[PDB]
Amino acid sequence: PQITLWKRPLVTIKIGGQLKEALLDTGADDTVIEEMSLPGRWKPKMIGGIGGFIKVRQYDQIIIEIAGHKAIGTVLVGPTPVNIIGRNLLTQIGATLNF
Amino acid sequence: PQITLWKRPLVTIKIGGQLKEALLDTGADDTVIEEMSLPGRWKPKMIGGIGGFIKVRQYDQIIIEIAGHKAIGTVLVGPTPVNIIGRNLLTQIGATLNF
Ligand SMILES: C=C(C)CNC(=O)[C@H]1N(C(=O)[C@@H](O)[C@H](Cc2ccccc2)NC(=O)COc2c(C)cc(N)cc2C)CSC1(C)C
Repeated sequence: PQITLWKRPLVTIKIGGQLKEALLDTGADDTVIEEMSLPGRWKPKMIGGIGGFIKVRQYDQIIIEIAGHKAIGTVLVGPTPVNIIGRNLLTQIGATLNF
Repeated sequence: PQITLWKRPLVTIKIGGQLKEALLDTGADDTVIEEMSLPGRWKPKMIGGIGGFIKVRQYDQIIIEIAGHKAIGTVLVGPTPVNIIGRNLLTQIGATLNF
């Protein structure tokens, strides 16, 4: 689709067998989701931005469906205020910024 | 242009006659720039990011160029980690997300 930016660009995602709402975020390098279970091994990571850093769990090779488009990549899980789809998965669904 | 997301979507902006680097950030409602001098009166705002909240100074009706595109709108100034062009100005330059 073409998504305008008058309001937050929220979409439905399917991850880990669950439906969530998430923000398409070109400012985020990484994808970070509120607390949930995911399969496989993980390792701790710190991610930062406005207000500083939070500690998350990094899971690799996670699938995911974003607004009906599948992909695979790293998903960070932790105390994010907002579920965020970052560039690592936006590329895979073919998302670009156009003006 | 069409900006892909394999790298950070960094552009040059012009504000106060000076060129700066900034990030096109669909996850940001507002535009936040590092400490600088802007004319006029300001109002207080708090904004929440990944790590918590910061206090910023809100300046309205500021002339700003984004990747050569002229905008006039609200600019927040404060301890952001990078200069962020948020949706308030992305809409002025006609930006959309597309996939
Ligand atoms: C993996 C990450 C999300 C870490 N990256 C980052 O945090 C990067 N940023 C991003 O990815 C930004 O899009 C974030 C996303 C976000 C939204 C709501 C809660 C938390 C975080 N937005 C913000 O930090 C603040 O955005 C605003 C919001 C959400 C509301 C208002 N009113 C004003 C602003 C500026 C801004 S700083 C950055 C490093 C460029």
